[PDB]
Amino acid sequence: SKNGQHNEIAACINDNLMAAMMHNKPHFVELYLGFDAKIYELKPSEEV
Amino acid sequence: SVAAKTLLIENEDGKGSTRMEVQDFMKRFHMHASEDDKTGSPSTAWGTLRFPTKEATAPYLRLSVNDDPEDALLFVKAMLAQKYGETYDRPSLILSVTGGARNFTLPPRLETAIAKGLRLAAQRTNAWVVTGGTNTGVMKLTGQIMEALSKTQSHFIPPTIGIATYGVIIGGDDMTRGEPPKIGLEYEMHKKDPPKTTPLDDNHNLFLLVDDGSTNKFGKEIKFRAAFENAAGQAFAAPVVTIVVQGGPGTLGTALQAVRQGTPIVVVDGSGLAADVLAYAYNFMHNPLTRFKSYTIDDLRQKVAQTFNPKSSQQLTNLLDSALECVQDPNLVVVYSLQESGIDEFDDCILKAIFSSQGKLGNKLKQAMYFDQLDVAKRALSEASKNGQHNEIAACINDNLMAAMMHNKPHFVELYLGFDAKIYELKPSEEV
Amino acid sequence: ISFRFSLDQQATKIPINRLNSAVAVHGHTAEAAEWYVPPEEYPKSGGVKRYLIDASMVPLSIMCPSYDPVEYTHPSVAAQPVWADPADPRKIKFNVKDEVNGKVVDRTSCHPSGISIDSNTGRPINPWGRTGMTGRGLLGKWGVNQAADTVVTRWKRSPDGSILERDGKKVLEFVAIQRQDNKMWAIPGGFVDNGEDVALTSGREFMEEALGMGTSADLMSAESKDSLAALFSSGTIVARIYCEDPRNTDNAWVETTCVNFHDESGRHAARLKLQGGDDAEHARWMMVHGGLNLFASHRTLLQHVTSALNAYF
Amino acid sequence: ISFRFSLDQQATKIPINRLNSAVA
Amino acid sequence: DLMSAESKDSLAALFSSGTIVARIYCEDPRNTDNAWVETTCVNFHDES
Ligand SMILES: Nc1ncnc2c1ncn2[C@@H]1O[C@H](COP(=O)(O)OP(=O)(O)OC[C@H]2O[C@@H](O)[C@H](O)[C@@H]2O)[C@@H](O)[C@H]1O
Ligand SMILES: Nc1ncnc2c1ncn2[C@@H]1O[C@H](COP(=O)(O)O)[C@@H](O)[C@H]1O
Ligand SMILES: O=P(O)(O)OC[C@H]1O[C@@H](O)[C@H](O)[C@@H]1O
Ligand SMILES: [Mg+2]
Ligand SMILES: [Mg+2]
Ligand SMILES: [Mg+2]
Repeated sequence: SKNGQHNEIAACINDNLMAAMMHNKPHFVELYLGFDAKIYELKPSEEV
Repeated sequence: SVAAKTLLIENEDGKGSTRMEVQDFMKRFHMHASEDDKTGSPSTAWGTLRFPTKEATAPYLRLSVNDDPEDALLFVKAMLAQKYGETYDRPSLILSVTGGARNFTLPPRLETAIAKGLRLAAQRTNAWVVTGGTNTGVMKLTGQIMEALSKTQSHFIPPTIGIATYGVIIGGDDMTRGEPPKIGLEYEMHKKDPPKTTPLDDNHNLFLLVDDGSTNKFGKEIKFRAAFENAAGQAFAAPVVTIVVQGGPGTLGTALQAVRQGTPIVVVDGSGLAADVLAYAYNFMHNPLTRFKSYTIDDLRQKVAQTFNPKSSQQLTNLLDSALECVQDPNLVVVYSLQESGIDEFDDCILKAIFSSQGKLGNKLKQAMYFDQLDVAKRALSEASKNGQHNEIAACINDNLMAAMMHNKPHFVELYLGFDAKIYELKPSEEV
Repeated sequence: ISFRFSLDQQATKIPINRLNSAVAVHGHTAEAAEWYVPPEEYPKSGGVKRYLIDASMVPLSIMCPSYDPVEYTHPSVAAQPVWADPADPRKIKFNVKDEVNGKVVDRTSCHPSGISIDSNTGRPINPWGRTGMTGRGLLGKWGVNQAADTVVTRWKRSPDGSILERDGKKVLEFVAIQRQDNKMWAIPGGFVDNGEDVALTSGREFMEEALGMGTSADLMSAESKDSLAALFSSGTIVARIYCEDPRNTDNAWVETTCVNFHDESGRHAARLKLQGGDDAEHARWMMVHGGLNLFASHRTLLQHVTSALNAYF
Repeated sequence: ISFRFSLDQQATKIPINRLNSAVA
Repeated sequence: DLMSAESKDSLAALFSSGTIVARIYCEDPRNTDNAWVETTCVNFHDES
């Protein structure tokens, strides 16, 4: 956040929030949601 | 509604208000047909604007750069006095929000934190927030904050004065031509004017369009904005606090004018751009803490060059010199950190800026009472007690105790009563 | 962390065996003769313009046959006050102490070559280069106008009392005045009067400009006077240089002697009530650094003060 | 505060090139 | 690439204070009887 780095943060925040939900870590879910991760722009790993 | 024909302007003596015709008062405002013109012509651009999805209309006045800011202050006072009666709620704080308008991109958490601090300060002090008049960046964000503030209020609504340079406004051509009293003129933010591209913010309650005979040039309203806030500050005996978030070269000029006119500034560090430059400069020149011993003029010059893009050595020298001139007086600059210090200390920075001024001691005690900081009031009283100062303390203790009772602060009531305030020598503000 | 840094810099603190490898970086633009050229419009002259010359054509060793300077003398100087020399410079002796009305005037330049006298008119020629303008201009004395500058310094201290430290050196702080004529910040000082020395001139100008005590404010309490006398008893002449003053001409130029009054403890400096008077508008304590924008060659003077005191610049 | 003052005065502790301006 | 030109002033400042510490004979494996390497050593010390 201090080092700007907006491109690298936005590309990986969604998958990390998703991973936090799968491994049952709610504190990490609230933390990742606080760091500008839009809830409806979450993407699945495989293709349907 | 029926158009006003006469208006009540408060006298220069400060003892009552006299009623006179609007065209007689309004003759003192000028406009420039071209840049070359100096003497000018009668303004003819004043009235009210109606915005979509907004119930109330916002007054606008186009005035010239050479016009007296006291006259514009009289105009704002005369409209509020007309709408809410003579005994309207006077401001005890003028909060000027300046900064980035186009390239104002920020992370959401920083906005919300500044917004929370700004909203609390504004709601507790009934502050007049003066930003620019346009629908961009931090001013638009501040407009949204005061829009939410405007709903919970019942009678008195604090003005959100927008001071913008005329000549950049897409609805500027429609408003000037015509019958001078324009009651409720519709403002079209989506209409396509070819040369100008910057629209007005729909959440601002009043507009001052500063004119200098130019088109599509910015930063012409900076000197008048600092002078108008200073004039307003002297008139209502209230401290003026400027807040700097991000910003370009004109924000640097705004801070420079503000520090030259005696107005304290609060620079939000960690928001990037000009604020980081100002914070770096202040920390280099004044802060004795250890992290800032490696700070240098060369790295500061590198920061100015990387942020502002001066394209020449002389321009870089003038900006760097102006940035160093802003933080020359350590009292007039207060640096807030949104990434190092705590979340609830922004109001402490605003109060420190209020406390850093010279006069208005009763108002400073009142301001300390509004933010619920007894320790600050206790330290100021203790310093006054040590420094003798019996004449200034005895003249203002009664009104402060009275004010503490009106705003429901019992701890402040006990504190003021402990500092030699006789209960039966309390006096009312008006005369029966 | 403060003591660790202070003890650490107290340890590894530090023309023969010295090598400059900057030529590998710059190339043919290593050093250039970056001399002083005054601005085109002479100050307070009503729009009178000089004869423009490039900075690479200025020194007197170089011939320069295309030289047509303008002769200008200010009306204030031409009205003949007490501090102004006569318009005909004959019978005046330069490079030695000359007596005008029984009063001693210095007239000696710090240039190693000295002042050369023109045979045709008897007027002096400036050894520090060409300036595109003859005559006296705003300066009252032919040749060297002796100026005395007073740099009253103290260490820049925090409320806890510790001295502020930048780039491993202690930070200075000097009294700076805003000039009445051109509104640029500067070191207090002024021209040396007839019959007076640098000591009296330095003290008198600092009292008149920075403190405003020159028959216009009030009388000082007389216990405070002993402190000011104690401050002024220890001064070191740090430099005697040529000023880059925009009022300089070919027949009258300002040369300064700089006197530094340093307050090691900071007690005497803190008792000064700064208030701009005489030909100064405002006076304030100002931090000394290399990015300062001051009038004439006062940055060079501050560089000399920090060089002598081993301070930050 | 005592060591800071002591180390600070241990640092900037200090007839030719000497001028007396007390006559002014 | 070309250096930013503010960074260049810093590198020039670093290179302006160098002390020749030694001028010795190299123990270089390419040395022969008719050609040998002898070095002059220049030290650029950064105190800060
Ligand atoms: N008040 C404005 N409103 C809209 N756009 C603006 C404004 N000022 C400048 N711009 C445009 O934004 C571009 C650069 O944006 P910024 O760097 O955000 O401009 P900045 O210098 O920050 O704005 C200065 C202005 O902002 C106000 O807070 C303050 O009153 C000051 O006048 C400029 O080229 C200009 O076209
Ligand atoms: N040698 C001098 N040259 C030019 N001006 C002088 C001189 N001596 C005295 N003055 C006057 O002193 C004013 C400012 O000098 P001072 O007050 O000494 O700083 C000038 O504007 C002149 O009126
Ligand atoms: O009379 P004023 O202009 O105030 O004093 C002369 C100044 O002009 C500068 O070159 C001198 O160093 C000196 O400070
Ligand atoms: Mg003087
Ligand atoms: Mg002077
Ligand atoms: Mg004088």
